[PDB]
Amino acid sequence: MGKTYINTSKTYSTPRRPYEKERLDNEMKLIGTFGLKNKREVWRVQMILAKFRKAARELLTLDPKDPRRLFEGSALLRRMFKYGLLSEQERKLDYVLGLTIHKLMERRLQTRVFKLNLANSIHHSRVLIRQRHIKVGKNLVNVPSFMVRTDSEKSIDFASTSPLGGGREGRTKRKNAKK
Amino acid sequence: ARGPKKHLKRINAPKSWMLNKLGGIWATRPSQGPHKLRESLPLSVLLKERLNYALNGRDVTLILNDKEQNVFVDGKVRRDKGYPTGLMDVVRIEKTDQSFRILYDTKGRFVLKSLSKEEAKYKLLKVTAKAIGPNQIPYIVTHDSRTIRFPNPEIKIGDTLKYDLVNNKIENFAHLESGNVCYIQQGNNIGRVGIIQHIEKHQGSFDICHVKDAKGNAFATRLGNIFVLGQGKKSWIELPSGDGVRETILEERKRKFSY
Amino acid sequence: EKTQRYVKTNAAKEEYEKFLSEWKKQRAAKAHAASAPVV
Amino acid sequence: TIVIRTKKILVNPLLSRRQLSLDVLHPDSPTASKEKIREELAKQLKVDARNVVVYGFSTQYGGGKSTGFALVYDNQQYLLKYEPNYRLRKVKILGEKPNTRRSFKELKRKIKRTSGKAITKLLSEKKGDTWASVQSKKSDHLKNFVAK
RNA sequence: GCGAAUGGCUCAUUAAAACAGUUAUAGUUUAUUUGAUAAUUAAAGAUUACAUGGAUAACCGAGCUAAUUGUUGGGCUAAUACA
RNA sequence: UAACUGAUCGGAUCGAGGUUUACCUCGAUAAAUCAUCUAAGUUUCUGCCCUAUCAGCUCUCGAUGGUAGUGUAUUGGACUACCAUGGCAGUCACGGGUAACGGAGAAUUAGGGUUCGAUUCCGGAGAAGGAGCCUGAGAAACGGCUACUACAACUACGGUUCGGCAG
Ligand SMILES: [Mg+2]
Ligand SMILES: [Mg+2]
Ligand SMILES: [Mg+2]
Ligand SMILES: [Mg+2]
Ligand SMILES: [Mg+2]
Ligand SMILES: [Mg+2]
Ligand SMILES: [Mg+2]
Ligand SMILES: [Mg+2]
Ligand SMILES: [Mg+2]
Ligand SMILES: [Mg+2]
Ligand SMILES: [Mg+2]
Ligand SMILES: [Mg+2]
Ligand SMILES: [Mg+2]
Repeated sequence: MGKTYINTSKTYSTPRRPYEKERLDNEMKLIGTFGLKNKREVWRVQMILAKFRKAARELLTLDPKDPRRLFEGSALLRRMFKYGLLSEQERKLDYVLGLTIHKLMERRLQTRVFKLNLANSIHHSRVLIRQRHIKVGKNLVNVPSFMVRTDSEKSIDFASTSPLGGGREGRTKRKNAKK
Repeated sequence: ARGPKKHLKRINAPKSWMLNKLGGIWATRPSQGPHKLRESLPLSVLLKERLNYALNGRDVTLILNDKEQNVFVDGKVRRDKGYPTGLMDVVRIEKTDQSFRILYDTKGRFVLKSLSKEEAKYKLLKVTAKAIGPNQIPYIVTHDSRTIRFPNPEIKIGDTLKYDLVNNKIENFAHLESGNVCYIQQGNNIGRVGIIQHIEKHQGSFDICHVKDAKGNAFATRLGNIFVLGQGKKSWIELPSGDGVRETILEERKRKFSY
Repeated sequence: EKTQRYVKTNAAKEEYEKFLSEWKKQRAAKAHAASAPVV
Repeated sequence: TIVIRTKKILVNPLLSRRQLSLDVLHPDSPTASKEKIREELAKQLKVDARNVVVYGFSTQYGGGKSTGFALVYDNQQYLLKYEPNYRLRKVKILGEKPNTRRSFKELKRKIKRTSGKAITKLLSEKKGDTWASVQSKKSDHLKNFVAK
């Protein structure tokens, strides 16, 4: 008797033109710039940027004093702020649109750990936030595709991880036989 | 259909119970009582999810079955997992002498108001019907399915009485007429409390009513949904969520996070 | 209890009746109070 | 060692107990054993350990913090009447939980096909564990125990 | 004594039919619940009300069929059953 | 007010806690009527996919309306009798197809659309096909019964099955 009720949702987005010379070129130049793994990821991001603009357009369709806009518009922006996509001095909705996927990509646990000199590379970082080598907030973050919020961008180290805690993984297996 | 329904589905059980969607699959189905299915709060809901005194299902089974009697509804003992406590009721938790009002939010969720041993005495009754029965005698009936014998004669059908539970005595009533205070028991506007403006009857089968309140908002609803919370501006019971008045999603924000 | 039934009823009955004569006495009593000043 | 912060507490005079959320801090050591958590709590409350029952726990994805809920009963004589039969075998007070299903389903089989005469007899053979039995055992823990 | 007429599965039938959104019941039935209400037991009869009468499961014992929660048949006592 | 039936009701039942008496206190349950809750019948209006190589349809027994009765829980041609002749239709009747149970909804969508909805909610229908019924407050139930059609299980062939997995 199976009656699930949790919800679906695809984070993907397949492109119409399957072999756009110019499009693929950006996806790769992107995957290499952000240490991505598969084209999927790149679409996952575009799909997200979508929900924002589709909601920006949806709101721009309103009177400037619409009970709805006034409330949802602000709240959407407030969120662009917590994730730091727009700077204090970029309120107005119209700005929600001029958002580079390149900008939204930069606010990831990946893009951050590297740009925080906390790693030797855009890649080095990638295996790190993987091996738990990175804690955020009061919790530990394993998933490289974290949406790093402004407020907590301070709290990002390695709590009780070999590079702060007490290592002995490859070390132990190493020194014991040396004798 | 086969006969008469007998269960209830998680999914189908009223949003007034602020229920657990993931919860289970069912939900305690209100027992045929004083209040209608939708307009009620079965005890199990009242203690488990509401007060939180109970918890797991068996938790209740103890409370209402235990030879001690821990739950009182309008000065009476109750031991039914789903007695339909309805609007304007008074529930007492014996073992702690807690007294509550069964009232709707301003957002339409069943809320529990804490009363002082004082209000816990009186309960507000709305008049259902009024006619004379057996051997030349007058009878009045309340939403709370109360049947009254020899009631004051200055009481029209759509009235509101104040009831002294302690003496099962009436006192100070008040009909619905231009210029009173009211609570709306159900509708796209429930939980609101304002001043009655005027009542336009249309007889064709459905009369309407208008209202004002704090921020002087204009309200519209059918009579059957008006409950006279009082006569001439002074309300008769303490209301939940401050005064019976809801805010724009805009006013809520500005009040809380001040935007 | 069978007996207490008609008892409680006579009590409420005479009680109501006793009230009615006092209310009605007043209902008509205000009738000359209202129609007097109009004179 | 550990550090416990009590979080959300209610007072249920009905079942005579107080319900509380627990937040164990074990930064270093692994998840705390209910047992050890049982006593560091009883100490902060200053109540007999066996009158405090802790259930349900978690452990945030590697971080040394575990959330849980516990119960404080005043009379172990109350605790014994309220707690579930399964929580008791857990403190090794009630005992076993033998496989009823199968046999009960099989007796239904025979009984449903007999007249009172034998039925009675059969019934004198259905896997034990009466409620009447559960009580006598509950009772024995009652008298035989006293302290704190 | 209640329950077994809830649920659970399925869509074969079924295009103003079913359904939905609406309305009516001053054209109706509803065990269980909640509130209330009962002074007068009808006539003939009969008559105790500090309270009546008769019978039957379970049980005891005999039995049938190759066969089933088949059931004959004799004896025993209680009801919120029956009268 | 008048009378009718008397098969409507008006307790021959049950606890526990108290306490120097005369008893006291809180309950169980049976059951009548009015409300009340619950649900169900039936009902107003509006809305459905293809199709005229479907144009006239319903009317010997009801098709439309009126009368009186039956019958039902009640309304009603729902059924009987008598009477009138109507009722529907190109603003598509009537008939046929549907790998058609209807919704809530599902997939793609500039806007408008296109195609699906067996399938967790709701309502409906059904339990092998079909009809009949007991009982009950309540089902034509169907994990109840009766007969027929086609079947399933046992047999010492006399007879039997608590035989229906669309749980
Ligand atoms: Mg590690
Ligand atoms: Mg129930
Ligand atoms: Mg009306
Ligand atoms: Mg068991
Ligand atoms: Mg129609
Ligand atoms: Mg005999
Ligand atoms: Mg005694
Ligand atoms: Mg007629
Ligand atoms: Mg057709
Ligand atoms: Mg379709
Ligand atoms: Mg269904
Ligand atoms: Mg319907
Ligand atoms: Mg199967």
